[PDB]
Amino acid sequence: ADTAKKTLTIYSTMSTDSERDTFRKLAAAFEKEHSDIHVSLHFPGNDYENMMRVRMAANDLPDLFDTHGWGKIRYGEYTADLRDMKWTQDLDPNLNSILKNKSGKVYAYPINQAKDGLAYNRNILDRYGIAPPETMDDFIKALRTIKEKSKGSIVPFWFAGYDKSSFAQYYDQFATPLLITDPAHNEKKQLINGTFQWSKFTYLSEILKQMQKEKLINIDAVTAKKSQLIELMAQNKIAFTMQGGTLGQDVAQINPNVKVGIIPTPAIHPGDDPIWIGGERYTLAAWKDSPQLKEAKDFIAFMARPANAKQMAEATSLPSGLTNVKADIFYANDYEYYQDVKVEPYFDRLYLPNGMWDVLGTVGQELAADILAPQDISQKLGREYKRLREQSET
Ligand SMILES: [Cl-]
Ligand SMILES: [Cl-]
Ligand SMILES: [Cl-]
Ligand SMILES: [Cl-]
Ligand SMILES: [Cl-]
Repeated sequence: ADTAKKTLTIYSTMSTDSERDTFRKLAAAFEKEHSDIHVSLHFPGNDYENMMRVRMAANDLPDLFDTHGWGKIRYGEYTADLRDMKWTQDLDPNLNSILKNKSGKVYAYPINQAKDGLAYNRNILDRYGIAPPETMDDFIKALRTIKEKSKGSIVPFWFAGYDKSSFAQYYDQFATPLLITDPAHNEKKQLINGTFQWSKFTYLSEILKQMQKEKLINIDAVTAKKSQLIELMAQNKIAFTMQGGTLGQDVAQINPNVKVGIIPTPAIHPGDDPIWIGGERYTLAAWKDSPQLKEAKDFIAFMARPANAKQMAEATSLPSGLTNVKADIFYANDYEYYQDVKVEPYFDRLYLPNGMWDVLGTVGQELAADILAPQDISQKLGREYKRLREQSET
């Protein structure tokens, strides 16, 4: 260590080599402009939550940290208000409800943003005359069409069911149109206050069971692995799958003749609009009590400069959080086509106690394996919801 420098500690949930390497390159560029700062960048991976929990309890936070979809709920008491920073004038308005309170606090700087729906093979849908589905009913009808017309040669909706998170993603994304987006058919208040009736969730298990029974998902869903997806998609073997984020670009590298697109998550209730799911992905929040708060803010401002924000966003394959930055990403075409579609945060992060992600994955895998029936799943979910609320409380 150089004792003529002070250390600025930054925690990140970034996972890929492109993300980590680009963040390090930008940290090095920051250091060129600030000869007295050594940036200490940490990527704790699976240990992130445990380490931040202990650091919060110790009142010993990193100077900058990633809130990764939990900005208000988990980090509200520790974050510096960023409302007086210059970059806030360009915050994507789709992020206002997620990264601000109505009373004006800006909780964190969004490096990027997540917008998840369904990924699909454009050519397959054109072969069979299928328009992008905007409702669950139209989605299922498309799956039936693909099964009928392909005579079983194309998987209509593919799951890597070996990994329970594949089913969790299904439940989590579709819980938003089911329970959140429609003012006449939502349960926001009941979810937050513990009175939610899990009988209202059964619909999603019924749909999944319909897809299984009707051979609209892959026959091998219980044993299919994430590592198989790119090759199968590039071989024109899959019509739809839940969005993973880099599928199109990865497939194009192997077979440029296959064009993968994305669409928003279909709506469920009549008259409701399709929705993008995500919002926060990676953020930089400053610890309000950091002795190096000024430097932390200088680093955020540096990251928010358009050339830097574009670079970082592109490494993550997602749009920037700022309107003055147009990251050249693979799905940019589709995000422009769907520019007026709204964004909802991930259901589990806002509406369920911590721990429910794994439970959603569990029950979906047990459904696919014919261990649990839809009615019994909702009862298990309710029990875990109650238990995990009781534990997060006490
Ligand atoms: Cl965390
Ligand atoms: Cl897997
Ligand atoms: Cl994707
Ligand atoms: Cl962008
Ligand atoms: Cl979990």
